[PDB]
Amino acid sequence: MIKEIEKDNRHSRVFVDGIKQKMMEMSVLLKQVKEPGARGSYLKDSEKTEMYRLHKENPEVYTVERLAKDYRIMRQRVHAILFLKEDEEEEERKLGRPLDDSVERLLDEYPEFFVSHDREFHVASLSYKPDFKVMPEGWDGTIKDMDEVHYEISKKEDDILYEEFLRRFEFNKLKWKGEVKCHKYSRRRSSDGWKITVEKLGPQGKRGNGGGWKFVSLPDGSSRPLNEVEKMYVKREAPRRRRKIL
Amino acid sequence: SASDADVQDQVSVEGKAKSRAAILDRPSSLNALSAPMVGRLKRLYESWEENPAISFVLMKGSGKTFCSGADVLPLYHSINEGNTEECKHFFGSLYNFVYLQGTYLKPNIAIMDGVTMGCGGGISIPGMFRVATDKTVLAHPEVQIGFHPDAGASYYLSRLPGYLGEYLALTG
Amino acid sequence: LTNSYSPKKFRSRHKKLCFGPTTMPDCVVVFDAERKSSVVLEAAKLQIPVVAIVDPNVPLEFFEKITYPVPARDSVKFVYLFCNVITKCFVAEQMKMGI
Amino acid sequence: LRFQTCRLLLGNVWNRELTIIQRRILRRLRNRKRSIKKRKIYSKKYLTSYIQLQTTRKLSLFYGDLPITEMHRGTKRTSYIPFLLNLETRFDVILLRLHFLETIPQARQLISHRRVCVNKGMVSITHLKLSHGDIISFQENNAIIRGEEIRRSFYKEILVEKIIGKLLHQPLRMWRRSKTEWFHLLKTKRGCRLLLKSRFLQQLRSSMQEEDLERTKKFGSEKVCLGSSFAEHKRMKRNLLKSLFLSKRRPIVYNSSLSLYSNSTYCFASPHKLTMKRRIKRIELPTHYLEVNYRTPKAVVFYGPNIGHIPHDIRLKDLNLLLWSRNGRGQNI
Amino acid sequence: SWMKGDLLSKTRRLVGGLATREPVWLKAMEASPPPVFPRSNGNLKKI
Amino acid sequence: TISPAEADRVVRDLLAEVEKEKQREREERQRQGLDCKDIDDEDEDEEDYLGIEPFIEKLKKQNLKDDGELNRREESSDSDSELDEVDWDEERKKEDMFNKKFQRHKELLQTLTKSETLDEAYKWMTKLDKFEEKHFKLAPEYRVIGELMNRLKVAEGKDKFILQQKINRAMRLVEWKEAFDPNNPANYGVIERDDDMKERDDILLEKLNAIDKKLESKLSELDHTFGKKGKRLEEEIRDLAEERNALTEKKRQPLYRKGYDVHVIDVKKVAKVTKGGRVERYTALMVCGNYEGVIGYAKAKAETGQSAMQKAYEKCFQNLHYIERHEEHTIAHAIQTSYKKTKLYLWPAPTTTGMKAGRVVKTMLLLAGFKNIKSKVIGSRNSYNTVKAVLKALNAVETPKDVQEKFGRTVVEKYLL
Ligand SMILES: [Mg+2]
Repeated sequence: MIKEIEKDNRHSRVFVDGIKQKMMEMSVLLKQVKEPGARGSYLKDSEKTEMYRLHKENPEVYTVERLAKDYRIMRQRVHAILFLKEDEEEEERKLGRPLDDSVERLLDEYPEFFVSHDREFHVASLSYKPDFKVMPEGWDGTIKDMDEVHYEISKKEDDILYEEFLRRFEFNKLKWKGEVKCHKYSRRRSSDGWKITVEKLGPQGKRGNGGGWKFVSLPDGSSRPLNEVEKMYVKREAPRRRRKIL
Repeated sequence: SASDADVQDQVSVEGKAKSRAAILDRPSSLNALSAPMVGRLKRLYESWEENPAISFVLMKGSGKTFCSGADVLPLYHSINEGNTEECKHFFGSLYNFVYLQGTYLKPNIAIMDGVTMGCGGGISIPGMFRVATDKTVLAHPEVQIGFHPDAGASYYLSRLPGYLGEYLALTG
Repeated sequence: LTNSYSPKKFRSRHKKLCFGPTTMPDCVVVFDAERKSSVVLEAAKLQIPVVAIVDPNVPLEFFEKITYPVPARDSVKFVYLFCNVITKCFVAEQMKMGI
Repeated sequence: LRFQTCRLLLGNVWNRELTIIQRRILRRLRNRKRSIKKRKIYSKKYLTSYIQLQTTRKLSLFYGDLPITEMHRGTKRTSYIPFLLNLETRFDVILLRLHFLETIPQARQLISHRRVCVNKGMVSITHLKLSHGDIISFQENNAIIRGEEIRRSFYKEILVEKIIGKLLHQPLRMWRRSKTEWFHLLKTKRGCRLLLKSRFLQQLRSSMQEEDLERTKKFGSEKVCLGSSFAEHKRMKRNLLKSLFLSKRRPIVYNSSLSLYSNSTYCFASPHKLTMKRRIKRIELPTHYLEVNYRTPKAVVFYGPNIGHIPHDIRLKDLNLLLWSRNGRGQNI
Repeated sequence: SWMKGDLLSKTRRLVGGLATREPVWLKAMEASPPPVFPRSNGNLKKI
Repeated sequence: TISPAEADRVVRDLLAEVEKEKQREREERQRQGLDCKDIDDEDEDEEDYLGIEPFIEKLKKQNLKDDGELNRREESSDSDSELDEVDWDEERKKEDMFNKKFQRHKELLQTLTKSETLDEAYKWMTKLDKFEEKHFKLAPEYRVIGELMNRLKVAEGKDKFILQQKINRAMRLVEWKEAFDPNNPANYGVIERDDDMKERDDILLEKLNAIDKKLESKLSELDHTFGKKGKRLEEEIRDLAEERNALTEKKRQPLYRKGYDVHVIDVKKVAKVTKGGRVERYTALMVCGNYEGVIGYAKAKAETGQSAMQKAYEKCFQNLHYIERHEEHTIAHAIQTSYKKTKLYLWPAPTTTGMKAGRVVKTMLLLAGFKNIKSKVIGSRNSYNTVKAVLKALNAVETPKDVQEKFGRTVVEKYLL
């Protein structure tokens, strides 16, 4: 009989000795609750180095969506981290020695000396405008959960923000490499003249909602369809059918 | 749609501050239950149980009859046409509604203001509160039609004192 | 009731010295057909429920502040029946607690 | 010039080194601020004129002496939320937030003097707005001094904030004599490595971890811990009552169960204890929308700023007179 | 005060909003609510 | 804490550890060939790792100039916590209040182990239950939050979103309930001296009851008493009445509520005329609120402005209304009321708008907890009639709950439709 009491005391001692642990994971969960989507943990530089290794090794399996899901950040931050690690290894190849990283390891080893706010998923900011409808008296039907509708709004805004980030970031990346002019004295005529980019206006020239169809018309008299860079130029100049998020 | 405007007239809803009332309004059949009426009633009571803004529910009848039981003429014409599926669906819908009435999480009150027969008692007597009037007449004449006192009538008649359940179920 | 903590002074034999209640009442039961006291007005000022018997000629300003009206003529027999029912209910509930 | 603004705002809004005389002045100024806060019950002009003017002055100081009232009046919006969120995306403000520089005037001097790049092109516009996707870097001949100054800012930041006030609350003159020995250790890379790997900073870290754990109880954290673990906490009492019935109807078990139940009851029912010692103010990192690699240094914007994460030292109740934010939902509302 | 309703509903809203501490009689009124009768249109009939 | 000598010891040990690691790496390299050009004159003179040498020279010079007291405390630089201004007596009373409750708890558990009869054990078990249900009782809302936190640690995706939002709402509600509960005596104060309050009221109540019984008995024996004994009983009755009046005065302690802000709306000098001249008094109008829907006001008159403000402050918690808000930031719909000749308009607004109001309306709406309202005062701007019109307007708003109860129908927000 007394062995049952001994196992009960073992079950009590395994909890009482681990109360402070439960308070620690409760503090992290409280950070996630009081700021919904806030990841509560701070991402370390070594974890970003591991992300870069997993991407460089197996990019087909360790994609941006998978790395974002695994390290609980946004896909935008994954793209930024990968770009910055590529630049870091290019700088250390040019230097010949690994770069100094004293600040990074001070931040990695003592996150409690600092405040971080790094986010896991996007939560939309709602204009909580009062606007109500009275249902009929014989209405059978279920009201939607406001958290469900908030999730759908947040996910739509997340998809929009991700594709806008992608377009601006790819353009800035090949501006960083050197395929965009951006300085007025680097825009020079070719030996044959200027290429143009001719848009078809009116309702009969439209490529769809966004503008008209475009072709190039080289200075030698020939015309051609758009390149990939020219396609990015077409996509970034379209009007957007939404207000400015963030 | 627009074809369900007759069913919404057959099962009305009256709303109060924290309560809902279902009203049977089929005066041609003396408020006899059809399959769409049972489907509407089941949908209404499920939504009202889910709603935390509703405290309790009601069931009333319009006219001199509370509920004369199930509408068996449609089932008879369906059985005459060979297929037995319509009778089946009506029966598990009706017994599902009776089971919902017996296990309902909020208070439910039935106002029995007239003749109650058959499954009319089956949708009301499993409830928490039941109000009887001086016009209330309860009978179970299922043996005299060739059928049995279903819809939970074998539950509450069998629990009457003595053997009165047998007398009521055999003599009507 | 609204000024129950005000001081009182002994004068003489007088109309006798009485102080206010030490605790505020949770209910007032009123038998004031001729409205000789300000009980309903002070109880409504202090948010205290009022049980009272209402005549057909009660003013709206008094009727609005009576939480539990009992519409009757306040005969001797009806007041006796009212108080007997109140007494029996109170002591039947009080015996259910060991008191 | 700038220390005198402390006399106007009754607190340390200046961020340089104070003399003995300036600390003696700040004692009297903070006494004045305490007596004014008690006096607020009898002030007709407290909300609409006094607090709003002080908050606007603090916001102007925070953003490098900008005309905050004038620029906000340029827009027609009453609340400061979209105005302040737009200010956080400025190029000099972001260069302060990344800790690449120490003050807003340093950032304005660096941007104006054609020495910071955006997407590898030189941008000399101090009020430029950076959207998500922008890449920030320095010049190749300029980045080494920036790396040295960033290391110095971080290591003299830990030595001048995290070491003076955290468990080493020393008097001013003897701590100033003590700082020479602490500065000599930072002269070498080996000294910084050995300071990082030391049981001194590990004890400081553990004490700050426990201190941050205690502050969570102001939100009723331990009551949520009890609510999560209600069934087994009850089961402990069931076990104790069962043992003290069965093995008593006919004692180390009783003492052990009593000690465990009392330890659990004390851990779950003790109220939050806010001690006398002031909380150390920590440097924030803008990781919700700015990704930094401090080796070069370089940074990438990937998101938008947050209205609750702007590192001003203004209280929420005062700043709510300008923002009018429904706080607590985490949104920019 | 400027709040509308009878004693019961006003007191429920005050107690729920944490404005006033709950009085002793509030549970007794909720257990036995004051009586309510339908609208009568005010036309008393000569018997 | 940490001694300053211990800090000097650890920094000298760190500098020594630097030197020991340098000499050990120098030894390891020098034994294996490997000339030490990267050890000498690379960790001694030309490291310059932080650029800290001019700061060292500047600090060294400033440390050999003046004299004071070397161990004299000064005012802190990175001070101004500013939320560290809470009265410490209440907090150090909370500590030993919890300690006394815990010691009583430990005493009942030790008494439960010292019984001999299971009837006695059951009696002390019920005493323990009545103690724990009154002093160590967890609110049921925390049990709901704990269950929801249990679901949340294993949730992912849409469920993680929805549970995070629900627990955010619950945490706000429990923090509000704990901070502003009127039943907790910790949520009250004293005002300037004009379960301890429970027992100090109970002792006065028992004293008053004893004095009332004694006074009734002495009036009873005064009715049949004539002559000089009648006068002696009259004097004894007067002394008893004086004691009862003093004890009744001692129970009238005005309380303020913690977490409330009180603001002056109007202080006015009024006058009355006599044959000796003008008699001048002051009126004070003040409002109070907890930023959570509770608002009140009071008007007082006294000889000075300070005294009028003090009387209004004591009276301001005696007429508190609860105001319903839409989503804790605005009103449900547009409302127009008038009190006498003061017409008030209020319009709800979306969530990044702000408060557009004059100072009286802005103060009352701020203290009630609103964030996004536009308003307009039309006609007379009498501040007291403006206060009364604001309270009339906020109590005439019909919430979606009110409409739902009034019409017996479901009211839905349109964006959830
Ligand atoms: Mg005029």
